[PDB]
Amino acid sequence: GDWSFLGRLLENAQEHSTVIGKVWLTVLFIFRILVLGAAAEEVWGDEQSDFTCNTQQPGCENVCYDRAFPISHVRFWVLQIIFVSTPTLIYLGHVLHLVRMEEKRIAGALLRTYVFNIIFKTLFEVGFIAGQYFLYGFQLKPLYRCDRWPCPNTVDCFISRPTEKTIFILFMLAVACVSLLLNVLEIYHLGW
Amino acid sequence: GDWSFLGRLLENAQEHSTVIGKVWLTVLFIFRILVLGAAAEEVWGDEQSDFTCNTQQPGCENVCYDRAFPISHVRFWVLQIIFVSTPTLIYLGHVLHLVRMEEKRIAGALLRTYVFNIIFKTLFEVGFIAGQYFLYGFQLKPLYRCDRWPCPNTVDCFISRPTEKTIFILFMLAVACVSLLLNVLEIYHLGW
Amino acid sequence: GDWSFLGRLLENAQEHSTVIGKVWLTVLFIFRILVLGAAAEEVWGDEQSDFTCNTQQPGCENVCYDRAFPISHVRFWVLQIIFVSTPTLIYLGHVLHLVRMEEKRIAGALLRTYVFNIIFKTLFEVGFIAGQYFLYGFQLKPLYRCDRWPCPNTVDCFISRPTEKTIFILFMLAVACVSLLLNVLEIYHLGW
Amino acid sequence: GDWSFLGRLLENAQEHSTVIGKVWLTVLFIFRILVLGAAAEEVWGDEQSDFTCNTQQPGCENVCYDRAFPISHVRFWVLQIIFVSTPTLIYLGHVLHLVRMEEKRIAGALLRTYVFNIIFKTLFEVGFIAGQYFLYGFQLKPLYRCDRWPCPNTVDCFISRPTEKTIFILFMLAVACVSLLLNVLEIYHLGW
Amino acid sequence: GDWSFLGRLLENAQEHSTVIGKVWLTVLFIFRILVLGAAAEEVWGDEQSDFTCNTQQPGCENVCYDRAFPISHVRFWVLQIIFVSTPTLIYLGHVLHLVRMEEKRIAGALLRTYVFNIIFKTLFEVGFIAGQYFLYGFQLKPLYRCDRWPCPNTVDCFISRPTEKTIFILFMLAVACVSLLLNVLEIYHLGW
Amino acid sequence: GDWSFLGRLLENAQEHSTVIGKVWLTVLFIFRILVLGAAAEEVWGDEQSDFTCNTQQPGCENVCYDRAFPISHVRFWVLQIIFVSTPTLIYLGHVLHLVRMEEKRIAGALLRTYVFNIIFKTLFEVGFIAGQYFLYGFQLKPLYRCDRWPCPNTVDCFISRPTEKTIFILFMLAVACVSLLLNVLEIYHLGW
Repeated sequence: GDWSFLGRLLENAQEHSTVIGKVWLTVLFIFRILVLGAAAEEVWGDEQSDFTCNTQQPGCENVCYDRAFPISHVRFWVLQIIFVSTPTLIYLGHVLHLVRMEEKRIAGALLRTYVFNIIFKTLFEVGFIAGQYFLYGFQLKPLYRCDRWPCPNTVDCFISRPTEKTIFILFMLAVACVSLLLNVLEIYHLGW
Repeated sequence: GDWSFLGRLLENAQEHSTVIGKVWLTVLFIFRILVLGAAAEEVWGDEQSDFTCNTQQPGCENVCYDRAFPISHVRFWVLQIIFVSTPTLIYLGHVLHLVRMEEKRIAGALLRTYVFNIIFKTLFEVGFIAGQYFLYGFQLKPLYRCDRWPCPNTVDCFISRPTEKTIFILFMLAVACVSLLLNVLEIYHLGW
Repeated sequence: GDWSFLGRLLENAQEHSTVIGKVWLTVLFIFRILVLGAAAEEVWGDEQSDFTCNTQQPGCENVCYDRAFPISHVRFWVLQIIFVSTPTLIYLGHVLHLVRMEEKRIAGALLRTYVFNIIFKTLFEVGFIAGQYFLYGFQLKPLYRCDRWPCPNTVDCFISRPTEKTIFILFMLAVACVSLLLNVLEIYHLGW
Repeated sequence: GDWSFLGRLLENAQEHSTVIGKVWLTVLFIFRILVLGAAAEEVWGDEQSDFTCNTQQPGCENVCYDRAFPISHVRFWVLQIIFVSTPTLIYLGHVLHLVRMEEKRIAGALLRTYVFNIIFKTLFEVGFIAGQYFLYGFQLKPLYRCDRWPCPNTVDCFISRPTEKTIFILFMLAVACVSLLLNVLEIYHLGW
Repeated sequence: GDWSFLGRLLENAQEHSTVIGKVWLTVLFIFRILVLGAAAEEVWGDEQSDFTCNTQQPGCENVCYDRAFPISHVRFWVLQIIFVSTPTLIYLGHVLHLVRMEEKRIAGALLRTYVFNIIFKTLFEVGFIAGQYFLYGFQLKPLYRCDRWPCPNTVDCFISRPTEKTIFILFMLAVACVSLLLNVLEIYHLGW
Repeated sequence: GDWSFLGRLLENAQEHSTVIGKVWLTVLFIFRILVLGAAAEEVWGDEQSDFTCNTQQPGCENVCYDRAFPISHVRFWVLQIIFVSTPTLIYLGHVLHLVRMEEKRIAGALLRTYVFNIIFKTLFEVGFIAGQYFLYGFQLKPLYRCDRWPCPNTVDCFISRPTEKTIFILFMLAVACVSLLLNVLEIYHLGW
């Protein structure tokens, strides 16, 4: 996917943000967007094509893949990025609104807005972490037993590249925990 | 697809627009164009290839896929984006026309033009929502029973990635409702 | 395909053109080039691969696809865009020629050149419309009966995505009619 | 392929060139490079994959495709573009050499260099035309009879998309003839 | 993958860095990023598709490929690049922090930060080298014998393009050793 | 692959280089990088997929392709480009080092550095030529007889697009000879 438009706005936010905010944006670009574009999209490229089920039943592989992977991980992480970035866009918009107001004519209202930004980022991060955990856990096993109609009885289905996907799942989990740490540290730094 | 040309014009409109207009444009880029380019096009990439029908009849899969999906959702959303953006282009063109006139030599005629922009955006949005609803509803079921010639009697056909497509259908529906809310809020803000 | 080079020249023409010329260029970019790059190329991506004929004869599918689609629609529209844009390039070149002449040292010769531009645009548009109509009409039916050697007797061949292709055929036809209307309106505006 | 680097140099040549030279460069970009990138590469995309021969012999399709198409047309046209553009690069380099000389410190030596540019362009154009003609003529027939080892006796092989390829072959031939006409006209204009 | 964002930051670091730092960045771009984008990604493109195992057992190829290649080499090198580049980002951020401080109002704290940068680069490099070595060694043999369930007894599996992958493995190993040498030389140059 | 980063540095070298150096860089971009990106990568795109061997033995095609093509030609040429360009990067770095030194505060040390650049370019060119020659010669024959285990006895394997690959092999050989000639001419020009 093409992230150029998002990147320009985020950089604008970087100018009007704290040092730890700059660190968070750098982590976002280098360790989430770049890793997706360069590494992870390829890992999940053949998710359905190489998914194989031991049966002669038409349509069992499709329904079993759908049940095994209701949403693909990469799409989940795309949404995650977009939602953790949106609050920064809100804050940047408020900043530019006040700057344009001054033209017409961090403290105060902007400070409350920055705090709300931090809070929403933290909450969306925790939410996507918990969601991923409940959907899959943090380990994709090679065997998926499926009993979804039209499949007769239970069929064995085999996931492609399970170990590599587990590695990247844990990598992205770690990145999200790091970003949570950065947000908490930013709250501490501003408050005290 | 490449949206660079559309993006430059929309940003130009953003400079000569209200704060809520800037919010609407941001939603358009981040939550429609970026989601399509990064997430949804991949979901619908294997729509026909992985579409499977339980038959030995040549040409049944093609006709059944065509009847099940007269237009693909992603193409529908492309059209939707283009049409909800066109009124902004009209307003921006009127603005630049008046600015070039001044060079030669929001209120008044520009205000009526802005209102017409809002109205057309709202109407096109509602229209595409209702169209999607009547074509598919908001849930793609895995099984599609097809009785279209050359298919003999009724055949079972299985859609690929139905759950993920349902998720994104509802995501885009929500985004469109949000944009409707923004347009209504803009009318309220300007009027009162 | 990459249209960046064409786009820069057309924008240059936009600066030295009438308001309706700017509208025509906007329609060209948004409703022809962008629709092709984002929507239509995908629709026609699997034209030959998913084309299926009910036979065991080697080479029948190739010859039957070739007879059914002598040129693909997308290529036709590419040519159409290029040819309707060329007159604008002629006019822009004449403009820059006269401007460079002035440096060395709309009315008059430039006006006749602009009229010729309009006329050639209209004629090429009508020509491509009539050509598309005689090749295919405006409806692609799912069944194509083919009797071309090596095919034995007549064979049934099934087109992929016929409904979506019909939808886009009619969309592009409508866009071309709109552009004809714009050209006629421009002639009226300049003349009177 | 990516032609950005070539394009910048050619535009530089356009600044230091005659009006007819600007026309020739415009034709080169719009009617050769753009047509290849947007239309023709897709037509020849499935040249070997959809090439089919009526046999059960391993390796007959490969050798027969190789004999039928020693070089692909698109590659021929790439080479053609590069070679007809190289003389312009020579002339531009001579121009910049003399300009840098002046900094240190069309007529004369530059005029002879421009004439040599025109001559080499014309000769390379004629050469590529004649080469294409002797390789294929200007019509690709659907049936290719092949008797190359390992093929047993003569086998029937069927080319993919023959009519569309013939159409584009003739289109590019016409463009090259137009460019020859432009070069001859430029010689006439400069001489008299 | 798209490395544009990383590249801009690294170039910024290049301005505020030693000559040997500039050499290291040049090696990073030319001999790691460019080689991946232009050469290696293609070599590993068909890693799983062309992976073949001599069996009729469903799912044996998937599990055997996963065990043979827990992570793909290209992804390993992507991570390696990102991690060896991160310390440079830290140092550049500290530099810009101090420059913005001066605006508000190599030696000292910046020198210690530069040393820490060098140390982390060296350690991450050694770590990725040792990791690659323990995973695969420096030679990919064509035959991989696999006894992972569901595979019955031990099955023979054949890797695609083993010699070319060995060549590139050794190329990247050499590049990493060169970069280690550069870091050690930089420590020597700064210290003495 | 993406060569933008390499291109910017090489152009920088072009500013601080001789006329023949500018010719060499132009040849590098137009007749090596552009030909690869636009023509050759497509020719070698289906190298392994269309490689066919006359056998029923699992894994024979993989090992036979690996032995026939230890490295692919395109990758060889990528490496060749990178290595013949590296000396120019060295010289440019030395130039910028001295210019930054002057800021702090072709002849002499820069002249020796330029000569070393020329020498390394010539040696790397000769080395890659001889390497290609010993690996393949300058002709790829269609038939490759292979006796590598697991293949039973000797098997016949058929290369895809052998004639076109021979054509491009000879084209690139000619380009490299031309570049050698340019380097020798540059040595002569500087010396005398």
